[PDB]
Amino acid sequence: AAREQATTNARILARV
Amino acid sequence: AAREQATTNARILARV
Amino acid sequence: KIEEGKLVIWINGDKGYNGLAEVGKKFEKDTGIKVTVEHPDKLEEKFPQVAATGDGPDIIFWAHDRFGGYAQSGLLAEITPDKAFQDKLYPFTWDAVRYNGKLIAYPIAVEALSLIYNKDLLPNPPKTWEEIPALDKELKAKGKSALMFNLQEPYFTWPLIAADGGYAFKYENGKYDIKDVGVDNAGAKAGLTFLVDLIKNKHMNADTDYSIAEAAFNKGETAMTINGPWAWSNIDTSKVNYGVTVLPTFKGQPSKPFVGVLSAGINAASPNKELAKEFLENYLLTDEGLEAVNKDKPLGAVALKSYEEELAKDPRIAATMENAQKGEIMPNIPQMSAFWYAVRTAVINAASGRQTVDEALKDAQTNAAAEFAALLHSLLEANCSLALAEELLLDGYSYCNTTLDQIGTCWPRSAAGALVERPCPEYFNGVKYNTTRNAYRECLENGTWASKINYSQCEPILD
Amino acid sequence: KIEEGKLVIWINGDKGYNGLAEVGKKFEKDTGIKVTVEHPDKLEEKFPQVAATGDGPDIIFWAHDRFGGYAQSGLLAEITPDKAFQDKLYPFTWDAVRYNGKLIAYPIAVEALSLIYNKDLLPNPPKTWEEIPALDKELKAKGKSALMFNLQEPYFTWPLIAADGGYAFKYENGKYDIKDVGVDNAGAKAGLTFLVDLIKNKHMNADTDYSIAEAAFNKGETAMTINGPWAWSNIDTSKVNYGVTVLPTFKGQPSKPFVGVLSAGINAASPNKELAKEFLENYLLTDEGLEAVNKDKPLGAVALKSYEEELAKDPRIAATMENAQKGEIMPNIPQMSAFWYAVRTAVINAASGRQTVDEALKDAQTNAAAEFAALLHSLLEANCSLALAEELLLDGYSYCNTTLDQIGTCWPRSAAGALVERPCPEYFNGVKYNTTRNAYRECLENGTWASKINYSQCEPIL
Amino acid sequence: KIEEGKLVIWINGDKGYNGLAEVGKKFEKDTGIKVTVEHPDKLEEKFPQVAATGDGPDIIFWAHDRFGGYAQSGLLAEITPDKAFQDKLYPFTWDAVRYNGKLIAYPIAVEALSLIYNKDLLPNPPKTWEEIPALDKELKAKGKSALMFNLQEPYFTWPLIAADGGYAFKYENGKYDIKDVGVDNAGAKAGLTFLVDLIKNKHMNADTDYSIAEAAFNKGETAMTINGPWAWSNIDTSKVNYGVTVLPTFKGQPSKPFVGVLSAGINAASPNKELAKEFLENYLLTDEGLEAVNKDKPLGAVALKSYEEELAKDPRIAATMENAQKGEIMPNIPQMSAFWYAVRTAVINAASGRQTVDEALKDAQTNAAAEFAALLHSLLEANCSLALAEELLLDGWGPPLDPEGPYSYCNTTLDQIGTCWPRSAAGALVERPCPEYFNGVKYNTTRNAYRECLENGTWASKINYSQCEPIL
Amino acid sequence: KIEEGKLVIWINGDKGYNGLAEVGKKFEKDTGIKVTVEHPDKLEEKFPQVAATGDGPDIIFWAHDRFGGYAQSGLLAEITPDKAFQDKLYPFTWDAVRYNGKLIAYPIAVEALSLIYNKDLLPNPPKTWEEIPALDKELKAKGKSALMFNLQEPYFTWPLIAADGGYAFKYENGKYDIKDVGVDNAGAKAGLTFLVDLIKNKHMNADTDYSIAEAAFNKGETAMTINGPWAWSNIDTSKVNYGVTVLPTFKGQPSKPFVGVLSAGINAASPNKELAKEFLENYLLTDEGLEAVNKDKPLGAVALKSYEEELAKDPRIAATMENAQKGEIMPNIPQMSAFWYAVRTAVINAASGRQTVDEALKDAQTNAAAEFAALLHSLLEANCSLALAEELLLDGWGPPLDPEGPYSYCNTTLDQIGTCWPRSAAGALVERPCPEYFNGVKYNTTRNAYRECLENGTWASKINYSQCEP
Ligand SMILES: OC[C@H]1O[C@H](O[C@H]2[C@H](O)[C@@H](O)[C@@H](O)O[C@@H]2CO)[C@H](O)[C@@H](O)[C@@H]1O
Ligand SMILES: OC[C@H]1O[C@H](O[C@H]2[C@H](O)[C@@H](O)[C@@H](O)O[C@@H]2CO)[C@H](O)[C@@H](O)[C@@H]1O
Ligand SMILES: OC[C@H]1O[C@H](O[C@H]2[C@H](O)[C@@H](O)[C@@H](O)O[C@@H]2CO)[C@H](O)[C@@H](O)[C@@H]1O
Ligand SMILES: OC[C@H]1O[C@H](O[C@H]2[C@H](O)[C@@H](O)[C@@H](O)O[C@@H]2CO)[C@H](O)[C@@H](O)[C@@H]1O
Repeated sequence: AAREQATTNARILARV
Repeated sequence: AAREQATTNARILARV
Repeated sequence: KIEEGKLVIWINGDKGYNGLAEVGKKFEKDTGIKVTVEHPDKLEEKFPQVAATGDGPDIIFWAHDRFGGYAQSGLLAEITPDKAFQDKLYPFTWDAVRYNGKLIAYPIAVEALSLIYNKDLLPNPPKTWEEIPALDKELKAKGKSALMFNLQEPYFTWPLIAADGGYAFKYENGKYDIKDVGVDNAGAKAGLTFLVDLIKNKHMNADTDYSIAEAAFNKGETAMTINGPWAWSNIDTSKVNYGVTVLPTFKGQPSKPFVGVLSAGINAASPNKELAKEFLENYLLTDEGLEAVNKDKPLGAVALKSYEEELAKDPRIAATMENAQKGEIMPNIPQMSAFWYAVRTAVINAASGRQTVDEALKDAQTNAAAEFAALLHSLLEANCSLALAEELLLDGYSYCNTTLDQIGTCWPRSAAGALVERPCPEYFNGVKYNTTRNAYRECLENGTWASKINYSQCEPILD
Repeated sequence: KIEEGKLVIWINGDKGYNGLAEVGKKFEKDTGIKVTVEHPDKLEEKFPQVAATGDGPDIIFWAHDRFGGYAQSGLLAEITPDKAFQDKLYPFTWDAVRYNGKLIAYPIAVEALSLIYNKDLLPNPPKTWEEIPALDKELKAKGKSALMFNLQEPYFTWPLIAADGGYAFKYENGKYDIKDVGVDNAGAKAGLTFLVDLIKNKHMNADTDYSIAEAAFNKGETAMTINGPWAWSNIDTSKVNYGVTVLPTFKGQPSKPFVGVLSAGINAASPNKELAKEFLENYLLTDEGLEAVNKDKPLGAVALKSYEEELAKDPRIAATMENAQKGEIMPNIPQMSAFWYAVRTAVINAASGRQTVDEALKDAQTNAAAEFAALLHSLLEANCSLALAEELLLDGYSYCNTTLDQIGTCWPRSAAGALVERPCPEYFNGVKYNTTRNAYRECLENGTWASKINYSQCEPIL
Repeated sequence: KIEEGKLVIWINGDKGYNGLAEVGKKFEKDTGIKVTVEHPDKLEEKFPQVAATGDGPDIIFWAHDRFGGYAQSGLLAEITPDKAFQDKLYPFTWDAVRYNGKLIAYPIAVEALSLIYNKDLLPNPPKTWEEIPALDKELKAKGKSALMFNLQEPYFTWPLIAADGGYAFKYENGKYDIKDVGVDNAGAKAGLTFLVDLIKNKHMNADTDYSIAEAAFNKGETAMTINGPWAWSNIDTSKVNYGVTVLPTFKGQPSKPFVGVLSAGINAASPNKELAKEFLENYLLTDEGLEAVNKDKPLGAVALKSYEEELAKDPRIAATMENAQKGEIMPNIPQMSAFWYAVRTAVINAASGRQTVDEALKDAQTNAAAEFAALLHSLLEANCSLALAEELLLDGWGPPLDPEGPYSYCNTTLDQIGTCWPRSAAGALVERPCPEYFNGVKYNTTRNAYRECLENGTWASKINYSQCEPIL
Repeated sequence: KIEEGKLVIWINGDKGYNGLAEVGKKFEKDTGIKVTVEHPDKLEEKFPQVAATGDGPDIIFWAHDRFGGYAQSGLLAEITPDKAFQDKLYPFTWDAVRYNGKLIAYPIAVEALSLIYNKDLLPNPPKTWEEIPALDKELKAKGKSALMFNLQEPYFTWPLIAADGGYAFKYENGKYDIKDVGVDNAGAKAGLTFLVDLIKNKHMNADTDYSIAEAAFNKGETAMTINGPWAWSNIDTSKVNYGVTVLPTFKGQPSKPFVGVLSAGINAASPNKELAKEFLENYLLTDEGLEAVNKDKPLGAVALKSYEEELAKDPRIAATMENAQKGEIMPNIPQMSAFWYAVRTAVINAASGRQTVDEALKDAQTNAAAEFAALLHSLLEANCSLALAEELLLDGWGPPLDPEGPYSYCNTTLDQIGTCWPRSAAGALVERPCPEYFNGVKYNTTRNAYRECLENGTWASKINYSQCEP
């Protein structure tokens, strides 16, 4: 999903 | 397209 | 090697070639010059293959859209009709054969697709694409069907794809913008989705091609077909009571057929250019010349003023022109080749279910706009400028300056009098080349690049 | 929000979850701590979705391959077993749950696919994939078929794609090379072509999935299937006289199943980490713990030394291990996610005839190696170097130097003490963002970039 | 895209363009073909920029030196006058418009700089550059000055730089040796040193440009100027009693002006080539055609035999030709463009004191100014190509775009200032920060430039740079 | 990829590395862990190149100034000594290895330059730089020379450049002001002028480097040298009767050497961090461990309290510490790298007469050397990234590639010399023309460099530049 991929990105962006 | 686009290409490479 | 003292003519097998051979017979009685008329398969593809070698027909017949691509490759001879002959033909038909200001073919006739319908099965043909589904359901119950036309050639479905806003190349400021392709917009999607849905819903079959469609209609098995003026002849023989009318609307918008101009171009390699000019001007573009062809297979709206004034009466010709007016004359640019092949693929793939409509038309956009090449090009442009930057930086009188030729080789800054070698490009026009071979270009003693670049050593990589 | 004072456990519906709930029942008697076992659909995809928000199970069960991607996203708690507990399990099972030197899950059992065959229909199962066509012809004449297995999950056809040289990520120098993907080589093409041909020749059906295959086999309708240890239980019930054997060879090469290690990871957001550790170490990883689950659905070769020594006798376990040895342990890297999705698509598309084998596997190659990303990256790298060149040229004392962060933003040369803004990246990990929003990074007073980059304002386009 | 059925003509703003429009007016009466005469700033740099894209004027007017580079780049159409027409013009004027054996333009008139002096302030103009300092001191005491001329265009100081031995490209065996440049020799150094000294000694001002000099001379404030025939018209109006004479010597040697031949070239991309030829041959290159332009601003010694035989009488034309003879016809080779840019920078830098004479001319010899301009430029070119690459990649192979979001964009381009305009939606007004550097000048980057992406998916041709200021 | 279960150690070739290998030999006896001591050329530049890829030594030894940049770049593992261990070493030595409040290396020894002189040729070494010219004239008459020392490393000339007012970064309020650089002030200019003048007047030679100076001093050919404690060992062997004394003053002011603390850092990527710690704490930082290394090449004033109390006696150590006091502990900030590169270029250019003292130091102030290197470098970087782009584009989205070509390639990369190695088939030996420019030196481009793409699709780590000449 483009839903699943966006929220999992949100993690890496909170991280970095 | 494979053999004939190579024919078309040779003409171009000749004039140039 | 074309024969001297005769004329070989190529025209499509759907057109009035026996009529043409009659005009060729009159030419032969008169001049003693044997005229042979042939109709090979895939002639629009064979011509540039064989003509590339100084071979093929003396004259070629096709719709103008391919002729730009031909003239560009230097395959067509420039035609030289006087003022008086130009007045005999409609100005807009000349416009369609003008490439780079040069006239590159003789216009013969204007062709547009129309709705052809069986008056006994359907006395009232639908005004809209949207009624067709329900109409097919009514007819299936009578063991018939509503509509069959060639689904293998993008020419036939185009009118529907264009109806709600799909377009080939955006026209503005007297120029087609080849970076602006309209094959993947909302309109195009809507049009193609309707077609695919007709198929999913079994109102049409994805296998349906020209002969299947023509045979079914002329046998009274299908109520409607989409075809051009050349097809009317066979319907006359079949005795089907047929009408020719305006194409159905889609989303309230008129169907927009790509209008063709049948055209006669002279092979640039032909030793018989005068004979061909004689034949086309004094024999074919006469009322008798045109009438002979039209009586074999109807030409549509002919380019010759004096004969069109007679055909204009025929309500079938009237319908042709109304469909032509709602559509658009085809661009004649070389990129038309790539456009058609991309749309062919999109439609076939979408219809078979190999790809959804969105995937199919995306690829179509990417193909038609040579976007892979634009992207590659700009990389080679970036790289070549970098090569210049490094040179200048390290540097800090008279060289040939860094350039990038139209093949994608970056010629570095070089000394006057140097013969420069670069590896052959890895990719050019959809073909890969052996990069262990070199191209060669001379930097002249006067600090300017030789205009000719030796690319003789660059071989394709093949299977 | 996970509940404090209980344990919620997720495991796959094909595994021994009722056995697990029994171990959970023993835990509850002892500690008074209610243990709930659930089996949601697509759990390996739901977990990272819900865990991302401080929600989901306390413990998660899956093969180790997904766990690297979980640990990377910071969703798994680090596990802390003592020396004595580590000796109780095989070293190679711990290796499979090690990410970045940290242990991120408990190994439970080793799973490999095997050939399962009906001894009454086929007393002598084929030694090679190549005999299967003819074998299917013999059996169609008896109203049966040769072979049915799940064609919807790449896990099952992989053994055959790998047989003649296909591979996921190339291993060498203790590292998986994520730029070297072997999904589109001669071997992979050969393997997938054979599978597609079986289907074209109507020896298999492209629709065939897990339940279709399982039901056909257990009903005596097909002679052979490909499945794991969890499947044997149902065959026992069905009374089919079955064998479990070595997978057939392809072009003389052994089939190479991707070996899994079923593993238990603790949710980083769970407030019940001690309870989970206590459950896994003192209840599940015991002979009684494992036996309870294994008696529901067989685990395969268990990670616990003392219980595996008993299961090792079972020729079905022996077969499992022989197939495991001819295959390869799955990588646990985060890229496994993208690899499986690419291969799923390739196999489905090639099987259905949407794409040829060549087209399908080409697209798989490009997806699995994230080439769109490598290509894009090197453009951003080029561009950021140019921005530096221009600065330096125009220039000709203490700045933060131009860098490119791992998201693809090029931070230009900036003065000490400056808060720098750049537009949000247009593309990141298959997602497009609104570029009219900015990211923010500080250039510290000491001429070094702050390590944290504020990306809080970058929204996806949905 | 040049308009079919009309003629657009570009000529420099200092020449007789209203005269030319009159000839255009006669052409329109006769043929019905509308003739538009324009005079854009920096037209000799604009032409190769716009003509490179099948755009620009039908006919371009400049001195022949720039035409070789134009022809080389394929921007000029080959001209085909018949024998009879060629006999109507002087052979040496055709020589100047010959490139690669092909004729690439029509010669109009020969231009050389001369000394123009005020007869009331100076009855006897100096014979030598060396007497000018003393002469200025005599005149500063009368609230006047000795000499003012354009210090911003190398064309004006060249005669003095060449006098004692400076040269562009060495000519021999019918060829210019592009490896033999005479911009840094003893002679060139001496000439430029004298000029820099006049400035150091406050007999001239480094700032002085074409308007300042012209206004000062025509107002009777300076005794002498250096200019060409086009300048006489405004002096006539100003009623200053002026003479036109031989340029002063330097170290005994004549000043050596670079002689220009004003020429008319046809754009290779023009669809009106026949019309252009008719206009040039049958309307302009006639006594009436030339006289119309000459009465607006004098042309100099015209290329047309029959009309030159009347102008030859004029002692001002006699002076023009004497200076022309002591100078040298300009090369037309493509390298002239880099030569002029190098000498422009050398003169400006030496005059302003940014560099010593030695340093300035050394860089002129190295071609260091052009090379640097070219370094920065190719970085900006590379960068804008990359921006394009990224757009195209994302567009074609990136995740599915917005169904409802727009369809046709203006594509990433770099304008001639160095601003990279990003891919933008049709109808959008796009801002970019003002460039940090342009033509040796730094600007305030916190201000923006503005450009419109038209509704048709093409960029507006005009770019708004009005807000970009230079800060020191 | 560093090997698990052993220790690889990098130290400079001028230090007591055989001493260190003995300590490694004892560690191996006890633990079974093989310890390899290596001494690569330009190790302080090689380490951040190779460590940046999870490669390189387990332990790196250098003076502390380079460690701040390493820790910044994330290449060093934070060290965790306990209270008792920290009490064993001098507090000021721990200060030197502190970066961002974390301890990033183990201090080993304090290093300062001193004047080393030949007692037979000079019984009374000069007190001042100014007397050296006259002194050289007296000695040239005996077929000898006054002074020789390494002119190729800014570390050696710094004491004199700093003497009258030159400084690296201004220190105040507990911080180095990176905006306040004292490389182009009056003092710095005076110092470098004096040095350039010695050369103009033929009392020294621009070419003089570490070997030349050492060999000349140890052979009794020059009366004085400038060097650190590591150099005493070879002098002992050479049997020159030498003294170690205070550096000469300049315009009355003491010479101000930049004091180094030789330090041991653990690679952040090393899988043997515990072994490294054991080795450093329990084997090296002991009287025996230090004594073993010191007996090979003297360390200077060691960081370990108990051993330094024995070395403190030695007047050579006393001189080391006196010079150290008149000097200044080096900053460890990441900008030290650019600072040294700038001062290296300034000294070389001024010494060879390529630039005046004023021009050289102006460029040092401006950081013009490191900026030009960075300009060229980023162009080469951009270019090799583009070549990569093109390969990837063609590979993925280009016409169906060779079904029977090879499958696995070595990818386009740029090595640290600036050569862009193109995409190449596994097993291929690839040629590229020698780079046109490298470190201010031009080469003959018609010769080739060579690199192997290994059968596994990886590049060989070693690149053959042997054929590249100027
Ligand atoms: O289908 C793409 C095709 O369309 C046109 O060809 C037409 C042609 O214009 C008609 O005269 C008739 O023969 O039907 C053809 C459709 O098959 C374009 O002229 C051609 O370029 C293009 O390939
Ligand atoms: O189908 C791709 C899938 O393969 C593996 O999943 C296995 C799992 O390991 C087994 O425990 C069992 O449940 O069968 C699954 C196949 O459905 C990978 O573990 C998984 O990541 C991947 O999606
Ligand atoms: O200053 C360099 C410039 O010199 C010449 O330009 C002259 C032109 O010839 C005259 O017609 C008159 O307009 O003044 C110009 C100087 O402003 C060259 O023709 C030109 O190419 C060159 O750049
Ligand atoms: O020359 C600049 C250089 O000086 C110092 O390096 C010293 C090192 O500290 C000493 O132990 C000895 O080996 O001599 C070296 C000079 O070659 C700095 O520590 C170093 O970072 C700097 O580049």
